[PDB]
Amino acid sequence: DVICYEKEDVVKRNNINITGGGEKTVLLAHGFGCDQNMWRFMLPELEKQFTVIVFDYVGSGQSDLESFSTKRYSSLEGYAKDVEEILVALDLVNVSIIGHSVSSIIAGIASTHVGDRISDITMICPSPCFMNFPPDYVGGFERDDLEELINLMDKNYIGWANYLAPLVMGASHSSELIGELSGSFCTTDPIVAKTFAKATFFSDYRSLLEDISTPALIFQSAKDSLASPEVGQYMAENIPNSQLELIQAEGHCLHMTDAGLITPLLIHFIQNN
Ligand code: NA
Repeated sequence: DVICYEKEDVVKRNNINITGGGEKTVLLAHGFGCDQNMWRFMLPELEKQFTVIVFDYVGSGQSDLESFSTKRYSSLEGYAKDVEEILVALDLVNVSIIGHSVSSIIAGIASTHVGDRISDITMICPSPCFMNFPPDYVGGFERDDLEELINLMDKNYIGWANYLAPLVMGASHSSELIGELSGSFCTTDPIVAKTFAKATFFSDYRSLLEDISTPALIFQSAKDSLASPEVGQYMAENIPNSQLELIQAEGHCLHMTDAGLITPLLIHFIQNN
């Protein structure tokens, strides 16, 4: 069963903030090394149509670190527990979840436990798995390169941030943007960041996909170091009821760089599913 905390309890624990208005509610879930502030480019349009709920994963942003554990948050199932607990505790129903990157998988795990409160998922630049299993799956990242990334976190954290920020944001983008991500990386507790990075880039959730029965809208970045169009394509083929749209853009953060491209589309999806 899913624990039900006092509404009062999850709010402070997850730094929950509610804006907009109306009966239809959307829940926005951030990606690795970020927080709810990365949604600020989409919020205004979303708030014209929905009640918008944002939050910080325990350990992330301004969430309560007192709730963080390396045990629970060792894998994405502990993150999914965050979502399941917020939905149960606020007793929300008919929620559309919009997830960035890893939150695409987290939302999907949560939908296997509390599917009854979730109407659909929107997945922005998702990946089920970053490693390669050729020929039939190429996550795009060799084990040797991933080993080197996680290890760089131990040797030189500032170096790690400077390397990964442009990778995720897309090197063609502004210093303001890339720099915002490296700053977020830097201000995130190093143990949270290290265990979240392993749970994100070292996991394999391809077998999950066929068990996601919730309608899923996938946005695939046309040029994405972290996830090629074949990754998005693979996902749509395996999530039973899914729909992929390819977006002409660069980087792994379309909700930040190209909110104008994806927002009207996901709004239409959530309104008419
Ligand atoms: Na609506």
